[PDB]
Amino acid sequence: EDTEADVPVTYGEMVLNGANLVTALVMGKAVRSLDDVGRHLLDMQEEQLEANRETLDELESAPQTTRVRADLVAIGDRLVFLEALERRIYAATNVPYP
Amino acid sequence: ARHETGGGVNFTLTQPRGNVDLGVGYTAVAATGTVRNPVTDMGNLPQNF
Amino acid sequence: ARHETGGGVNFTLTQPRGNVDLGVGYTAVAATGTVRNPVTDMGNLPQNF
Amino acid sequence: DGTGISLHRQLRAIQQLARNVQAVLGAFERGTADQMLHVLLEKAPPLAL
Amino acid sequence: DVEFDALLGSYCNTLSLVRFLELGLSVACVCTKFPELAYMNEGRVQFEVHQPLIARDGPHPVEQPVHNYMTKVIDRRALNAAFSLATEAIALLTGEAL
Amino acid sequence: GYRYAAAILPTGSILSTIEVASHRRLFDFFAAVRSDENSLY
Amino acid sequence: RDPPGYRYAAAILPTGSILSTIEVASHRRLFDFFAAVRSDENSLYDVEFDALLGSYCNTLSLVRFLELGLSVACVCTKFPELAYMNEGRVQFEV
Repeated sequence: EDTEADVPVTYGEMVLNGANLVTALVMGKAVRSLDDVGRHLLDMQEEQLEANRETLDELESAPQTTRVRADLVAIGDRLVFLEALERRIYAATNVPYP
Repeated sequence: ARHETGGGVNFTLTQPRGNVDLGVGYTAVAATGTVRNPVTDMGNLPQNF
Repeated sequence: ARHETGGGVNFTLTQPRGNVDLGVGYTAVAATGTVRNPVTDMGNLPQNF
Repeated sequence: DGTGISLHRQLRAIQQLARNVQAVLGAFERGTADQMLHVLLEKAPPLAL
Repeated sequence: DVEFDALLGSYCNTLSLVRFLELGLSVACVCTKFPELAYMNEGRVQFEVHQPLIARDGPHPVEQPVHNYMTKVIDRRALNAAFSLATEAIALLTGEAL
Repeated sequence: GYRYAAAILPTGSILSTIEVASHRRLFDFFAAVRSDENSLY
Repeated sequence: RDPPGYRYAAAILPTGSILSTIEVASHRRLFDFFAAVRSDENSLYDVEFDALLGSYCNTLSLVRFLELGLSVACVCTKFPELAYMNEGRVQFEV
């Protein structure tokens, strides 16, 4: 069941923002998305009593999608992909096939 | 039933249940349909009295 | 960088890349099924002490 | 203490009590199913017999 | 010279080109461009699992709610490549005369 | 885990079922704590 | 052994300028961390850190026993007085 749609962008740009700049070079530590969790530990600080009911953040509107040449096979219940990369990224090089 | 303990406090929770076989005869049935593994090795050990 | 040695500039672009084994389970079993060729034959080489 | 941390250490003990109490109340929702099979295998003789 | 290379040597040609997320291994791979990865000492991810329990009847030990807190570290394996421009080549075509 | 206040934000969800097995015998810092604890606070 | 170094991004915005200038080795036995550079060094420039890259805290699927196949085999009726029963019967006339 071929020709799957895939995501083209390298997923995410974890860059040192205004929180992760000042935390990294000064305090010698960093946290992925301290912008988020710096707000969530203070939002549940004013009003608490738990929830918990969250992955502590996720929302931004979309991933980008592009349909690509591919092969999808149906094994069992799962729609499992199938690939062989000796022709794509290993032809005429000197890397042994892994 | 907050009874007590050392290193903390234990709350235990009892929930009494009651169930009755409800049809007249043979309301469920089981079937051995496979064998997973043999637990014992098959013998070659004699009884030592 | 750039080589001032001749033959071009030829220096190395390098990229670092880190990863974590993700998943508390087993996550990507691999299965071995076929034989292409034995790298050593079933040979007749004697042990020489 | 009323300081910025001792307000927070209250909240960490609240989430444990919440996610301790969410499990054990769900345990009887799981213990109900485990109470099925150990009385349905009081009845249900095997299919071969 | 790079103002032409941003036009010509940056895109608009394949002749043999692969994109990774074009390829269908990328459903195995989270991929995230973290550009300051050279500067890190360690890279930690915390896992927390919350193991449920089942009430057990009669003369039995009593099931206690257990939690498991654990961390990992990243691994670097600093990758290299190999490049060779030629004498009378890069200088000639990047502004040393002409 | 090694840090507690960062765990108050979930930063994703966990989806596994593994006990004190493989995932626990792979970690740098694991702490298997019963429901009552003192060092959490 | 040593305290965690000096922090060079700290005191790029200094909270106070020292009101007195002396030779610093005159109280060398006073300090805890101490580094006396020669007009530049290599360790003035490098940065280093380590990051907690996001937790993963699974939520167990709260299974309602009715939201499960096995509760068609069984009746399930509540009885909030079952601790006070001591005997019970169903009569079954056929």
